[PDB]
Amino acid sequence: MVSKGEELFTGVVPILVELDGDVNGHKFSVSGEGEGDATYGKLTLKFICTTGKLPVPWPTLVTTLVLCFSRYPDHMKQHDFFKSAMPEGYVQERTIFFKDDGNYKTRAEVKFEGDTLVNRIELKGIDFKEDGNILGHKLEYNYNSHNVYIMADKQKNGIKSNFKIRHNIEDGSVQLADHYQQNTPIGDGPVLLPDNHYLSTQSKLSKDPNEKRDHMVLLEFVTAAGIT
Repeated sequence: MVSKGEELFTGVVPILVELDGDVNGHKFSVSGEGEGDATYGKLTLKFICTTGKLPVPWPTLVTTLVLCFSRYPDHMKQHDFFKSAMPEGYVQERTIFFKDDGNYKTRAEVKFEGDTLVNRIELKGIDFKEDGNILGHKLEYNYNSHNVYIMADKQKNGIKSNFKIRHNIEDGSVQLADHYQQNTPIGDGPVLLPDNHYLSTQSKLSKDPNEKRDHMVLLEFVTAAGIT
């Protein structure tokens, strides 16, 4: 009723995530498979580092590795920019600033290829400390729940957001990751321009005890909490 993309998400949708990564010159690639069920705001994904050992901690990649699977309640479906850009899709770009360490620059295309929702990412990381908490793998394998404020970016016919992720360091302190995000339609529209609103997130990271490769299992729920 509201957008050309809502009907594409009414059932379970297969997902493919492909990340090509370059942090300080450490080249790596990550492949993810799973499914999304936007009716319940639900994501299940298993990611594998296809190049060997991941050179950064898995938690630092969670936000980079498909908000079109957020559950928008009925009174919020006019604010669902992510589904409205489908099937052609949207570009999602971020700078992630790790406090007193380096930063990631990410550019992603989120779009359907056939029946599969694809997230194709390029990640660049610069100015990291080779012995620091990130490249030194000093972060705990866990995640917190967040509320993120999505704001309209009328000039770009998309959305923008600033939010903070706090990763646990093994010494009992936290590593701050300042996220700046912008999304824009692929093929220049049309899309729904939302008013400002919150997404509420929660994530559980786990491992497959049978899987020998470096990997991350992710179970995540995202819900449009409302305008306030």
